[PDB]
Amino acid sequence: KTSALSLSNVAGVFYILVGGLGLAMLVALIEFCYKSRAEAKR
Amino acid sequence: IDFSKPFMSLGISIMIKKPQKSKPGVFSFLDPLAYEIWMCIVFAYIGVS
Ligand SMILES: CCCCCCCCCCCCCCCC(=O)O
Ligand SMILES: CCCCCCCCCCCCCCCC(=O)O
Ligand SMILES: *C(=O)CCCCCCCCCCCCCCC
Repeated sequence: KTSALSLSNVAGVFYILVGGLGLAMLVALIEFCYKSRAEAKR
Repeated sequence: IDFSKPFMSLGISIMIKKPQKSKPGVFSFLDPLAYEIWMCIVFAYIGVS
């Protein structure tokens, strides 16, 4: 019959999304650690 | 006995139990996605923002 989508059938796109958000925060923090350390020298 | 001309047409038929089917309500445009996907979309929307 005509079945409705379940979270199992789409959870894959949910793991990439959360992975992207974690990666984006990591990228932002790394640029923060670089500028913060550089500012101390200057 | 001696019957009379058919005053009504019958015929064997197979009765069963009626497989009741849900009746789409007003909020039936949400049927394609299970409510657990809609719940997670809201959480994803909050998390992404
Ligand atoms: C842009 C960043 C993307 C990050 C994507 C992370 C996804 C991780 C999902 C792991 C699921 C478990 C392993 C399954 C592997 C497989 O089935 O081949
Ligand atoms: C999975 C959870 C991870 C939690 C990460 C906590 C740390 C986030 C960054 C805090 C500031 C780090 C940089 C401080 C200044 C510096 O040393 O350059
Ligand atoms: C400067 O270099 C700071 C480095 C900080 C590293 C830690 C940042 C982690 C950010 C990603 C967290 C993702 C969590 C996902 C759920 C567990």
